[PDB]
Amino acid sequence: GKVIRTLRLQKEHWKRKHHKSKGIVGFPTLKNCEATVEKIVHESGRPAPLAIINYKKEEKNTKGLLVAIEGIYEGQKIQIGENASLELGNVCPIKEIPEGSLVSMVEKKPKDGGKYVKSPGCYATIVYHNKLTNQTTIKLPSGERVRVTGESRALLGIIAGGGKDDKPLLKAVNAYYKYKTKGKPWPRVRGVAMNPVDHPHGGGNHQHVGHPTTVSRNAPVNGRVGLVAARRTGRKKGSRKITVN
Amino acid sequence: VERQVVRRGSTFNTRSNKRKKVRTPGNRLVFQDVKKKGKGPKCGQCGIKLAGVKEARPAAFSRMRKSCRKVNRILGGVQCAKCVQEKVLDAFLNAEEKRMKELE
Amino acid sequence: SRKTKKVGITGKYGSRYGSSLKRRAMICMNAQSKRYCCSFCGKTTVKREVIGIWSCRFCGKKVSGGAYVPITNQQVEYKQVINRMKM
Amino acid sequence: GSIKTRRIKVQLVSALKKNRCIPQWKRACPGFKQQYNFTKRSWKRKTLKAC
Amino acid sequence: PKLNRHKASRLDKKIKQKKLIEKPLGFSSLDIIKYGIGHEGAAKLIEEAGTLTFVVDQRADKINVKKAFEEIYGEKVKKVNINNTMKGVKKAYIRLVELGNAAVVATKAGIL
RNA sequence: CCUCGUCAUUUAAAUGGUGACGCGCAUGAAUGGAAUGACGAGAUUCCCACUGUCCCUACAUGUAGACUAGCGAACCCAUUU
RNA sequence: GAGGAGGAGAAGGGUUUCUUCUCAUAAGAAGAGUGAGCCGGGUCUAAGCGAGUGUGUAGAAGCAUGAGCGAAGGAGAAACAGGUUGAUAUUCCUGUGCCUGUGCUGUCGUACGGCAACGUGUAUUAGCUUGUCGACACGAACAUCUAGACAAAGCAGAAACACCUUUUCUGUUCAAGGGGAAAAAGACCACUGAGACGGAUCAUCUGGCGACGUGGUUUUAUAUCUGUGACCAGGCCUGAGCCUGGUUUGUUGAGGAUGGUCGUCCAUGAAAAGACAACUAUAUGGCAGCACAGUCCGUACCAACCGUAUCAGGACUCCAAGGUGAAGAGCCUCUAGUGGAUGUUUUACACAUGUAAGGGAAUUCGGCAAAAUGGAUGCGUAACUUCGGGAGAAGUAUUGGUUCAAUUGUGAACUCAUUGUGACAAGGGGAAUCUGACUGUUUAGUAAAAACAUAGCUUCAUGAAGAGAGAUGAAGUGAGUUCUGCCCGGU
RNA sequence: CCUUGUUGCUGUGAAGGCUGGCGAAAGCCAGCUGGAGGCGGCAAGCCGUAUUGAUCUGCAAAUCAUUGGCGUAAGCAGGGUA
Ligand SMILES: [K+]
Ligand SMILES: [K+]
Ligand SMILES: [K+]
Ligand SMILES: [K+]
Ligand SMILES: [K+]
Ligand SMILES: [K+]
Ligand SMILES: [K+]
Ligand SMILES: [K+]
Ligand SMILES: [K+]
Ligand SMILES: [K+]
Ligand SMILES: [K+]
Ligand SMILES: [K+]
Ligand SMILES: [K+]
Ligand SMILES: [K+]
Ligand SMILES: [K+]
Ligand SMILES: [K+]
Ligand SMILES: [K+]
Ligand SMILES: [K+]
Ligand SMILES: [K+]
Ligand SMILES: [K+]
Ligand SMILES: [K+]
Ligand SMILES: [K+]
Ligand SMILES: [K+]
Ligand SMILES: [K+]
Ligand SMILES: [K+]
Ligand SMILES: [K+]
Ligand SMILES: [K+]
Ligand SMILES: [K+]
Ligand SMILES: [K+]
Ligand SMILES: [K+]
Ligand SMILES: [K+]
Ligand SMILES: [K+]
Ligand SMILES: [K+]
Ligand SMILES: [K+]
Ligand SMILES: [K+]
Ligand SMILES: [K+]
Ligand SMILES: [K+]
Ligand SMILES: [K+]
Ligand SMILES: [K+]
Ligand SMILES: [K+]
Ligand SMILES: [K+]
Ligand SMILES: [K+]
Ligand SMILES: [K+]
Ligand SMILES: [K+]
Ligand SMILES: [Mg+2]
Ligand SMILES: [Mg+2]
Ligand SMILES: [Mg+2]
Ligand SMILES: [Mg+2]
Ligand SMILES: [Mg+2]
Ligand SMILES: [Mg+2]
Ligand SMILES: [Mg+2]
Ligand SMILES: [Mg+2]
Ligand SMILES: [Mg+2]
Ligand SMILES: [Mg+2]
Ligand SMILES: [Mg+2]
Ligand SMILES: [Mg+2]
Ligand SMILES: [Mg+2]
Ligand SMILES: [Mg+2]
Ligand SMILES: [Mg+2]
Ligand SMILES: [Mg+2]
Ligand SMILES: [Mg+2]
Ligand SMILES: [Mg+2]
Ligand SMILES: [Mg+2]
Ligand SMILES: [Mg+2]
Ligand SMILES: [Mg+2]
Ligand SMILES: [Mg+2]
Ligand SMILES: [Mg+2]
Ligand SMILES: [Mg+2]
Ligand SMILES: [Mg+2]
Ligand SMILES: [Mg+2]
Ligand SMILES: [Mg+2]
Ligand SMILES: [Mg+2]
Ligand SMILES: [Mg+2]
Ligand SMILES: [Mg+2]
Ligand SMILES: [Mg+2]
Ligand SMILES: [Zn+2]
Ligand SMILES: [Zn+2]
Repeated sequence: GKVIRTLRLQKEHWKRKHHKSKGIVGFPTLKNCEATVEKIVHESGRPAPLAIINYKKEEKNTKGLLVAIEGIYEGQKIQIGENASLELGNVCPIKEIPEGSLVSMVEKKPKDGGKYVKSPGCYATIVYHNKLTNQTTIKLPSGERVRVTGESRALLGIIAGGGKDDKPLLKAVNAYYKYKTKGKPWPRVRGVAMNPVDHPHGGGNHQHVGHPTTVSRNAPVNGRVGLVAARRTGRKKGSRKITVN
Repeated sequence: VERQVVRRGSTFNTRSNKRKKVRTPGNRLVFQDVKKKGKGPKCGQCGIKLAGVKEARPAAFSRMRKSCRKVNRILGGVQCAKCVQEKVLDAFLNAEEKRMKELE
Repeated sequence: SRKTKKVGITGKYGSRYGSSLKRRAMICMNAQSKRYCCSFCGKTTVKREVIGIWSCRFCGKKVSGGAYVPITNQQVEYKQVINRMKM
Repeated sequence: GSIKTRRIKVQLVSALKKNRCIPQWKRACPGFKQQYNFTKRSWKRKTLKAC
Repeated sequence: PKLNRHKASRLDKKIKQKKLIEKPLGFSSLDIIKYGIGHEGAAKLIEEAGTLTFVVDQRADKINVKKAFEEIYGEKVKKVNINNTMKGVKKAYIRLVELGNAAVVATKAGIL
């Protein structure tokens, strides 16, 4: 047969375009700074708003981008790095923040610029500090617990734009605007409605799959469709998670 | 009623192709071209349009007298009277706190 | 105002889309269109520019917020925790 | 149409000078055996491909 | 950089070298002018508007034509207009600083 | 499948339609099952209005067609029919 | 019949355009014709392409970086009237101008005013830095201006006259550049000190972070004047020149322009070249006259384009009068443009159409085709339903001309030989069942659907990112309501 | 994907607002204002249901007539680019 939809959309001419982008998002590199928030802006592909910051490096003014936490305003002064106060919207070394606190834009290793929590409405929880090893345990929004060194930086607050998934998209055109900038195929034609030249689920005198939909992790790429390496299937209840800090 | 032709350029009704109808001394009704409108300066702090300055397109603005492009104050065009009053006060009041923190 | 018994702001849609879905949309649609109170000047002149960004029509201040309301439930609580940390 | 490039114009100018019959004096010359100029064209029957 | 140059107005491109011997007089007044045109079309222009019409070499430009006329014929020039015709000929029209002199120059030169 | 299943209603008359019944050759639950609203150039049955669809055809108009001037082809063809 | 069979541009064509001659004619031959500092190209940058260099390959492809390139409809210094040819004209000629630079001669300059909002003064180069202009979605209502269209009066010329008529028609012009209001809509400054209350919009709204009031400051059109006279109409003569007019008011009004408001979005709606202000230094700088300069390429014509053609097909745009009517609908007219295979009254069978006694689907697989209904105003409106709808449900009545009242609600009278949305335009309606929720999409050329899509629902995999779990990908079912039992033996 | 062009006439009357009445309250009933919608009837346009009409040595190697579907928008279109 021919090449399936899933492979074609991974070729280079289909990658997302950057022409409307504001810049690369991430923290400054300097040990200490005082910054001012210049503007709060929407960026074409992203639902969380961005804040433009201004800080001096040598004598010269320089500009950066952060993801906005909820409760900043244009004109606010913010303090970055060691010796910053625990005030909403400051950036601090993680070892300085008390247990049970909520944080965003956490660095996985020092000076990486911030990864981890970046989507609207999300946060992470500080669950443990180890005074020997200088590690800290953070609980991520998937439920995963990960350990990071005390020298990493983090932003104090919750990411702006929460609640967005409460309102249903009642019409086809509303879905159109949401997926127009994403990589997923919309509208999505079902594999059982294709001919066998186009998809492993195609063909036959009734619309059916005909073979089990759970497939191996090591299966060849042009036929790896369906539920890939599923441990279980169906709507029944699972089992207890195992937890360590 | 007499009807018009496009004398020059394209028929395609873009922003650069505005026209108006005019009556000539020879008693003809003809199309004649129109230049675009101009926006003048807005304040750098608040977005308000500055008083005392003209609105024109960049080339035409540069050919006017300097008096059309400024007011005679600390920031010429640039900022409005309220924003300069705030700036003058702020710089004064900050220096006095530093004076006190130096003396005490 | 209020010429309808149940349907409220969703009357624009006629008999299309499901009943249950419309009454979820309604909560958000009523919240989006209201004016709210400014923290800086006290007036009730704050409205939404775009998702996450709220703005005052008198004094011009812009502030980060939720998608359909200026302050979300998580924020109203967490703001208090910070005030205690400062003690 | 009215807008042309320099390269297109020279092609038209050359295509217009070549489009002529055999001059009437040549037919009288002892050694000359042509009847009609087979390179003559009509705008109704052929394209130049000047584009 | 190499490009097909299909939209260009000048068909030459290359910069020219020096040579061990150089051609005697160069592009010069007597290469520039070919002949003046005298017919019922041209006659009106001499009689009404004080302008002569001439055929000129393909390599010529407005500045060169102005000089060449003042060298060969001697009257002073106000304006030069140029026209590439469908017959492959470049025509120049020259208006003189004083009218009336157009009929003097035309008759001496045997154009008219 | 047997099958134009049996009983009721619609017609003068029902291999049709609707309502009931059910050991259902071989119905059935996201290979999705069941009951409605609004909307289909979607499939099907009936009633009112309306009529050359029909009983059963008649007359009239325009344009071609027949005959005439100018212009002027093709398919096909073992051919004695 | 002004959403033209009218007048023009682009893409495409390439002399098809103008004059003369000849039939050879959608045919030839011989000549002639396209003039720019101000119109467009040559400039800037979009999405993107890429020489060389590095890495790779037997040579290539590919991948990293990147000089140069990339829009005749995006950004982009400066021109308009009137004349003239057989054929060109914001390009030629006359008149009045403007932009960017250069040089001569005169003539002045090295600062002030207002409590303030800000003003007076045509002002040099250069540089940091901070900001502005270039520089921007859709939809709705309301103002103001300009084209356009009407109606009265005046004059000049036309049409019509068996009768009647101050009936009817055509005209009444003012460019770029220069000078310039009142008005309307917003900002702001000084005094003043307001509420269970005042102000204000068609609508929202607005005030001690300063209301109403009284005086000012500033931004944004247009009318009007000048543009030194051109141009038009008419009369008298004429192989040419003279003479007379071009005057007043009201109503309406964009399918063009502009202004400040309001709404929508899990959608927030380009860059760069080139400019300008403030701050800091530095100063022979401003204005008037006169003079000089501004290269190169395109410029005719199309009813002539693509379909083997002089082909009922296809093909990007601009301007647009009067009546009827809600209406650039249909029907009728003004401006401007238009047409040929010949004669014969011409049977039958056709193809486009009209009408029909009595009966009314008996016709046929099947009411297929046709008929019937039709606009506006009022009365009156069921089951069911997600409470929005169903709904124009169904069912009924009215409608012309004239002469009055009354002022938007409409009433009343008189009149006609079949009656009045008179032509043109203009829904048939109800009761049920199967099926897909809805608008949307599809087999260019035998299938438009119950098929595909869709919102919603459920499952799966991952902490890797220029992306970071309200995330990113893979499958299945098909809106909403109500349910979704049992089986891990085989694969 | 980048830069552009193209909405005329009418019906229904959501959210928000103002008056008057009723109520001890909460909030109910009238009339007016406002103008939402992949909402209705049409125009320019885009399409292709029926007559199994005309044509089938065609006007045409897919056209024509009447009749239909949508037409304030998951609508239609030129150029540049992949
Ligand atoms: K997508
Ligand atoms: K299929
Ligand atoms: K299958
Ligand atoms: K299935
Ligand atoms: K099976
Ligand atoms: K000023
Ligand atoms: K061309
Ligand atoms: K041709
Ligand atoms: K039976
Ligand atoms: K029966
Ligand atoms: K079964
Ligand atoms: K089954
Ligand atoms: K099941
Ligand atoms: K249908
Ligand atoms: K007949
Ligand atoms: K005949
Ligand atoms: K007519
Ligand atoms: K633009
Ligand atoms: K001149
Ligand atoms: K009159
Ligand atoms: K228009
Ligand atoms: K021309
Ligand atoms: K009309
Ligand atoms: K009317
Ligand atoms: K019209
Ligand atoms: K009309
Ligand atoms: K029947
Ligand atoms: K039958
Ligand atoms: K049939
Ligand atoms: K109920
Ligand atoms: K019904
Ligand atoms: K009626
Ligand atoms: K009719
Ligand atoms: K459907
Ligand atoms: K529709
Ligand atoms: K269909
Ligand atoms: K499944
Ligand atoms: K789905
Ligand atoms: K269900
Ligand atoms: K099993
Ligand atoms: K198993
Ligand atoms: K409406
Ligand atoms: K047929
Ligand atoms: K014909
Ligand atoms: Mg296969
Ligand atoms: Mg199925
Ligand atoms: Mg030229
Ligand atoms: Mg039957
Ligand atoms: Mg049954
Ligand atoms: Mg089944
Ligand atoms: Mg018309
Ligand atoms: Mg027409
Ligand atoms: Mg000719
Ligand atoms: Mg120009
Ligand atoms: Mg370029
Ligand atoms: Mg342009
Ligand atoms: Mg011409
Ligand atoms: Mg001008
Ligand atoms: Mg021309
Ligand atoms: Mg009958
Ligand atoms: Mg009868
Ligand atoms: Mg029978
Ligand atoms: Mg029918
Ligand atoms: Mg049923
Ligand atoms: Mg549909
Ligand atoms: Mg087909
Ligand atoms: Mg079909
Ligand atoms: Mg389906
Ligand atoms: Mg469901
Ligand atoms: Mg339930
Ligand atoms: Mg509109
Ligand atoms: Mg609609
Ligand atoms: Mg039509
Ligand atoms: Mg189609
Ligand atoms: Mg059929
Ligand atoms: Zn300001
Ligand atoms: Zn405020």
